[PDB]
Amino acid sequence: TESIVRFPNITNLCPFGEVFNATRFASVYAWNRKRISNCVADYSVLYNSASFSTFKCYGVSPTKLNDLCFTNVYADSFVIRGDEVRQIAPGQTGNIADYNYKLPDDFTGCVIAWNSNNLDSKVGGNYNYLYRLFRKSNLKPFERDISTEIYQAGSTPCNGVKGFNCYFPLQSYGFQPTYGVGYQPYRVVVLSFELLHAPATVCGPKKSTNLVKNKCVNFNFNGLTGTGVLTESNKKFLPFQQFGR
Amino acid sequence: QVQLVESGAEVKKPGSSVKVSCKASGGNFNMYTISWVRQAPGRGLEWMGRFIPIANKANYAQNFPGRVTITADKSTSTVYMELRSLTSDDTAVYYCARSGSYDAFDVWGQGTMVTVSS
Amino acid sequence: AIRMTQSPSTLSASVGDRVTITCRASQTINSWLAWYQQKPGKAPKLLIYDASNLESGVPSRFSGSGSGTEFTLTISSLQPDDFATYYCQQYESYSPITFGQGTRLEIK
Ligand SMILES: *[C@@H]1O[C@H](CO)[C@@H](O)[C@H](O)[C@H]1NC(C)=O
Repeated sequence: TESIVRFPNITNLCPFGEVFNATRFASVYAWNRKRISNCVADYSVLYNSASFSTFKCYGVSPTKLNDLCFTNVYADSFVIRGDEVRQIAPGQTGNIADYNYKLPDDFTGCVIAWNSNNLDSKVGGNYNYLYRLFRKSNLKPFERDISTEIYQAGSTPCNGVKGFNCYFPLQSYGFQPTYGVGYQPYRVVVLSFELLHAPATVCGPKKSTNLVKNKCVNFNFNGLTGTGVLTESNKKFLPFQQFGR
Repeated sequence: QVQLVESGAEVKKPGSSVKVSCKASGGNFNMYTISWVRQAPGRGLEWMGRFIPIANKANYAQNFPGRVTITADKSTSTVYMELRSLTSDDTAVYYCARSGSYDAFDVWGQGTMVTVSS
Repeated sequence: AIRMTQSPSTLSASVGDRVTITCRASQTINSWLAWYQQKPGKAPKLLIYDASNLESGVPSRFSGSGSGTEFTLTISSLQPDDFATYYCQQYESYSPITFGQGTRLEIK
């Protein structure tokens, strides 16, 4: 007969203004990861905030983000050229998806990217952004490998000296404002919601209502949708237990 | 503690050429770019060129067309900046600066005083 | 080529006062701008980078602000050791990087 969206009570605003508006985004091989928790995340505000050339959300619709509570939200941010933006997705292959940043096949979160040619491209060439180019094995999901040791591509050992069959693993991009549209830096921000809902700490605004007992209600307890009659019970719940099932 | 050491003072004649050095000691030489900054007496600083070890490229200032040719020996982590066609207005201390981490010249060399006169 | 302009070119102040230096660009260089300090006979040392941060080891009295085309360096409590020439870099175009004309700070 009525809905009762009884979310946890918290008023902190998630620092999406400190991950999407950072002056410097980390290099793709050393992508910054920020764990966001204990705050209210207004994903609609960040959705309609700029010109996001790519807002692919995998496993959850962008509009439904305000109606869910997530256990952990990670904001992996980096800078990638235009042609390699497509490689930031599950089931992708290439230098970016294997040597720099690997998204798991069970990825659950949004992938956000916008063409930032006014901040990460300089006339002489911006070489602060480096992508790994040679590695022994492809990266496991969500792994950062910032080792700059010379990769031995031949039988003869390199012994830390680059030369024949010895190359430096990291190669710069060198963005310029007159580069191609597919060769401009795209400041990617990959949100990875840890969809567990048990210690749900990041939530949408979703103004709560008063709990209604002993009547058929369309409850929305902490992101656990359904329908039933919420009756107070004498269940011996432990302090660290949220839902019984 | 990265330390940059340059060559000694040089005295040349107008119309000749000079070539200074900048020995990069410590850290990783393959990532940070070395930028050469000159300062004529009584005047502000002036930028000359950049050596980009990661891309193995060298850039020169627009005001110096072909006058500056920057090379380096990555084996010994030594950067050489060559200035051609010295004149009376090129008497300046030629610093070498390491635009590390945040593109700013955090580490500056001791600077060599290059004097061009008869 | 982006041209940088400083103001005032020559300034004088006493110990413990407040000093403001304005280095205005000609084009939008976002927030890419660094502030140096060159005591005579020494190599300039970095003070501010990205136009607002503070370089490690720099005394906290140095503070920078501004973005776009006009920037500003300010010293909360001027000290005798802080009398030198302050330059502003514009590392938004690497062809060519243009320093400021130089702001010499003198004892009043
Ligand atoms: C980043 O800053 C701009 C300008 O203040 C603002 O319009 C935008 O909403 C900010 N982005 C976020 C994610 O807060």
